[PDB]
Amino acid sequence: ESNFGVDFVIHYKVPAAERDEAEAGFVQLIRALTTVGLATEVRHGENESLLVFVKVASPDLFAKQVYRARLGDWLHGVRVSAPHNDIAQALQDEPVVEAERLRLIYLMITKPHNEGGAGVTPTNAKWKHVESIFPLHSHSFNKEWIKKWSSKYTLEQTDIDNIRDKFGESVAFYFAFLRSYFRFLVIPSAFGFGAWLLLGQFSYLYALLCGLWSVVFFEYWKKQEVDLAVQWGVRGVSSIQQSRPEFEWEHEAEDPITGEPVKVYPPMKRVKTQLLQIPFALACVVALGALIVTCNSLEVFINEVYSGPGKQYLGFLPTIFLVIGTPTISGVLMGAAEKLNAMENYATVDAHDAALIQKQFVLNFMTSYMALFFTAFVYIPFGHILHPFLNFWRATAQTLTFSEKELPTREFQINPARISNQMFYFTVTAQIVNFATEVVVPYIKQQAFQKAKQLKEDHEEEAEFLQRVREECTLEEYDVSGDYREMVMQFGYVAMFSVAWPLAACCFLVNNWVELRSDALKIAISSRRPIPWRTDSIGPWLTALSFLSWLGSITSSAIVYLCSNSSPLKAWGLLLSILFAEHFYLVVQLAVRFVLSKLDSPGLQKERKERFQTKKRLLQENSEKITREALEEEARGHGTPEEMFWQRQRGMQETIEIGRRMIEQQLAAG
Amino acid sequence: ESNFGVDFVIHYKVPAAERDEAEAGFVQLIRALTTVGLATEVRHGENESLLVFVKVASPDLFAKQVYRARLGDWLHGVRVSAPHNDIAQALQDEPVVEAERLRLIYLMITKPHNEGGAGVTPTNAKWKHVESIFPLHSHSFNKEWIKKWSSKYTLEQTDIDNIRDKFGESVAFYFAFLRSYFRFLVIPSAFGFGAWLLLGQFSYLYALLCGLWSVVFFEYWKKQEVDLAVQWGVRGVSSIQQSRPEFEWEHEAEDPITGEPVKVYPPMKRVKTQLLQIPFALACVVALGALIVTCNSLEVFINEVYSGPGKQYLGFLPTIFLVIGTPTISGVLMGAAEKLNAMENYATVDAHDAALIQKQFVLNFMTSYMALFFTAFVYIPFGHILHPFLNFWRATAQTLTFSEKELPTREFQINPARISNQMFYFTVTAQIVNFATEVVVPYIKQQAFQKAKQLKEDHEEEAEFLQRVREECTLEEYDVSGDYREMVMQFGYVAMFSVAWPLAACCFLVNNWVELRSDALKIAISSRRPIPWRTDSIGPWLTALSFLSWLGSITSSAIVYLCSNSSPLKAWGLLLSILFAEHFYLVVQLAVRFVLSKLDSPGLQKERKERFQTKKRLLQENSEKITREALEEEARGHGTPEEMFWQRQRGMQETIEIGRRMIEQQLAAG
Ligand SMILES: [Ca+2]
Ligand SMILES: [Ca+2]
Ligand SMILES: [Ca+2]
Ligand SMILES: [Ca+2]
Repeated sequence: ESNFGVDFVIHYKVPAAERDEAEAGFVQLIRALTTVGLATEVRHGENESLLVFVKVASPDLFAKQVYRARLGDWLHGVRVSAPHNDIAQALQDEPVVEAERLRLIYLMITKPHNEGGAGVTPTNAKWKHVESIFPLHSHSFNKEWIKKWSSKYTLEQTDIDNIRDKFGESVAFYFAFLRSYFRFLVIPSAFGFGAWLLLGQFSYLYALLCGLWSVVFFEYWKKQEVDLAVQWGVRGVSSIQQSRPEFEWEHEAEDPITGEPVKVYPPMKRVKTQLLQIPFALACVVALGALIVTCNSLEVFINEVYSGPGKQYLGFLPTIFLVIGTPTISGVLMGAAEKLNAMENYATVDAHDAALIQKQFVLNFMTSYMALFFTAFVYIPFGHILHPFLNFWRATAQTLTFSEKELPTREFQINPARISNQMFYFTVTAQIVNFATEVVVPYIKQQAFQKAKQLKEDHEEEAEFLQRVREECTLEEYDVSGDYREMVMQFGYVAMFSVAWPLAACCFLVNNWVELRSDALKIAISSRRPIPWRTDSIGPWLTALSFLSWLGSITSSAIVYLCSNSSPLKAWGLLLSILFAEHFYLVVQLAVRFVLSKLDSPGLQKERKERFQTKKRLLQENSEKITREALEEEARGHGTPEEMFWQRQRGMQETIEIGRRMIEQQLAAG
Repeated sequence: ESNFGVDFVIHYKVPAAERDEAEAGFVQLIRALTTVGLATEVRHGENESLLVFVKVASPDLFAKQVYRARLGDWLHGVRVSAPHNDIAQALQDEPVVEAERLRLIYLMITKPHNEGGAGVTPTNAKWKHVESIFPLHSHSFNKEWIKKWSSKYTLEQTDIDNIRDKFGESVAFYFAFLRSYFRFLVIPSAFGFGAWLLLGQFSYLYALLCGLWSVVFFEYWKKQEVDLAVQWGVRGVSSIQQSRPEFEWEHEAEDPITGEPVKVYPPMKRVKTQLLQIPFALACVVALGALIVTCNSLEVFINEVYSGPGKQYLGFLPTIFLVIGTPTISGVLMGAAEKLNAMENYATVDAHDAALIQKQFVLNFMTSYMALFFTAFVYIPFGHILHPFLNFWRATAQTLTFSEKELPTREFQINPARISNQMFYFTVTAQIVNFATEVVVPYIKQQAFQKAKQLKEDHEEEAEFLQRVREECTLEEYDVSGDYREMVMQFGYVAMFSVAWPLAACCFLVNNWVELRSDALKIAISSRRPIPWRTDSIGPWLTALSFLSWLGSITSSAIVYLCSNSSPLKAWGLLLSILFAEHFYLVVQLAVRFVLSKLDSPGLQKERKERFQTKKRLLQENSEKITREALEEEARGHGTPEEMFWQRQRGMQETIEIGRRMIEQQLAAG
């Protein structure tokens, strides 16, 4: 029915080898967990594991620790609400949410002994056979959440607040970003339908409107991000995040802010190492292009110019070439990226994750957009550049057949509907396939897996709970990065290639509405609950969105100019179109930034009001008079030209009288 | 020898008309000044004026007011150093500088009676005949300052700190900006000399280097500005500045930050009104262009194509056409700008001044660069476009002569050295003329004026002081906006048109070194001391510099492409050059911003440390245990599947024993 008060579960597999090592690790883990102050219970594994459950034993000590963590947060400025002086109302005015309690328990479980409770991190090399420490899903909450979200047309801020309260700030931030993106997608959908109905394809007006929308949405989301950062009390959380276990520091100096001994790595060395990203980026771009362009040319040769038998069966060759070439190449480049950022010496784990995501973004962009770039810039405008490649493929096919009769071909004429077909696939077919892969096939494979396990001693009143815990353990930990990446790639599609298919935005909106519940279902029943982390922003995805919008401002105009014919594509015209579109994008960006700066942001205003209140709180915690001072000057020659100058009229009445006499003397001449 | 303790002087002319009104105003002014608590003395005027001198009577009350002002500043966050609780060490650890004392006395003299001392502002319509309230210059300080600055090759931060301490934060900020600009000008001078010596004219490499330097200097100056804002304790001073006397507010609401009743104007209305600036900008651009282009075409007709007698005498016609056409047009457009920003409803006086400066910047840019733009983009690349204008001028000259014989002309050939001559003038001749106009002719005219006055009853020991005060009163108040504008125009010259004359940067550096003392001399002996104001930045000049650098990134490349011939200037080549230069500028801007973000800023770090200290100060002002909590659960069926689950092993020893038995049971099968 519900979790038996269990907060965290540790898998702790026990292999047949190193039994003594496993036993020593187990007893050390139990000792550490007892020292921190968490009650421990041990139960069945699957067949080699030893699942243990932890929970807070003394509620008062945990409440004190929660108050201490809140005080530390308010001291570092990540929250602007000052907690109560005594722990009697602060925990009651704002209750300890599930996410905060789980995060604090996780920090207690995994943190170095010098300042934490127990260093039970799985990547320390003294705690091996410990795959993960994960919390337990709430089945009733998941069911009610799914039902409520699927029975509502739109979600208010209360649902996102509930997501923040339960699953942490990172998942809540992703869902808020998805909701804002879906709501903002109704404008590009609306005027894309308008352009499709009224105008034709490759409309400059639609390109300008899409460029306007892509920057308006980005700036509005940045403002909403700033607002939500203080609404949930997470501001600059990266500053308070502790350093990674793997970190290379030459010396430890004094913190200029907190006045504490911290390990410092010179930023210039990190910048010098990061300068090597550009060769890596060029390498992955070239590697992915040399494969995608080759596959696309093979596909063009197979479909456009060919007359041999079995064209339909043979047409799958470049389709399957990609599904076996791009995985290996992407994996090799990912290994190179992990080698590169490992020596980049990132202190916080969040910075390391952001750098890894930024490195992966190049491959994601390459795989998601190289085919469209090739179609829009190398195929449609110039059908003659591909002639050497087509001749090479013809020669390869002829020498592969090793037969006579000079197999026939056809004249090569470009297909104006190729970009429409590609956009339609990426907008509808790829989306349906992705939805199936995201939702139905993982659940089906999990059902099959467990079924087989069951087809190939516990205690009463807990057998069902233990078995559901065992099934939950096998599920992979939910990664919010993948959903962010999918949404960012979709936004890139909108910003860059939607001018060739204005209907794409409507199907993007439909898919976003479906995904707002599909990702919820995936988190609920297809993945174990992630450890609740706190982030003040979506991270490097902001820069990804900015780059995608800027690139779309150019790509849309380039497509419009280069594909309107579907006179002979003068280069100055294309350059002028690109320049005008880019300048319009920059001017619109400046105007939107200025307008949003003029608009008040309640988050910053509330933070400033809290600062004002905490500054002002310390204040409560801490003619008859001029002559008196004038007379003391004389009592101090006696300064003939200094003291005597100001004592000539040491009174109001004498000053007034001398001024009157002065005025009449001055104007008694003329 | 020195001022007789006088802090501020009020002119208070007394005209022959409205003698009763003048007397009533004088007595009311004396009453108000007494109520605030300032001793007053009255002396000679010039012939119709009544000079009065004010000073603080009771030092203790003024010290208390200084402490209160410091507390208010620290409460609003413009300063991050918390003053001492008692006024005994705070005024001694940091002494009351002259600028701060003068500013506080001025605020006491001119401020509404509801919260201030006396509303003696000269623009209230009840205080007329009051031209200005000004402090007195220190002759010894001025002499020592001029000597020290002219006897040093470079100025350290101590000199700028002294300028801040005496003349206020605005003058100090201008001098710091000038010093930083002069120091940074040694790089463009160096590689401009390199390009001139090694390369030729119109070098793309020099254009790229200038684009790099213009953004590097801008970002470094922004960082230095942020540092100096907290070094002098002036951060967000615009937020604490009181509203202008002329302000239109529909309603008064509650301040979301300070919780005080304030007059609020909706920002959307101000944005809508500001949207009318673009028509104004286009209007002034067209008005100035239609005159400068006409004058330049007339000059070209006179010098290039002409053979009549008296060419040298007649060549001054377009030179004097500008000195009588651009003043009137600029004055009309300035009147239009003042009409526009008056209804823009700016609350703070600093915002109103910034808007006025931004409006004037369009005219300044037009006048300073239209001739160069015409020469570089309409004359050198295309000598055939000007043929209709030249024919029109020929017809005008022919019909003006009204004579026969068909006055002779010559074939029109463009002069490649025209841009070199124009740049040489703007870099050397215009600079020497500007230096003369700034320095020598105002002093000469002042000497003549006073001499004539003397050639066309006072008391002993003060006659010299009174006469020097009278001479100081006649001098115009120093305006720091003009020097800022001159420096910004010079930077625009460097960023935009220095690729046509790489030697311009060296003479710019020489002029900057000279100006660093020329402006000091102008402030010392050619202008009365301005009221010390506080600003956290140079203001709209930051946006002016950013726009000038961005425009130069394009203009330099356009000049390089369009003037290298001095094949037939293909448009795609020019567009490609502009696009590459702009993209290089944007990429370099991003890289410099990232690098400077990585670099630590001591000002922000110190502000954050102060915030940390003031947050932490409130902290000091405000196995045997797990079993005890576990046993209380039983004392609370009795929860068969919840309470009994965690009580199975309520101890370390039993947990260890059951875990051992569990491991052996699990691995006793295989
Ligand atoms: Ca999906
Ligand atoms: Ca998803
Ligand atoms: Ca000068
Ligand atoms: Ca000057």
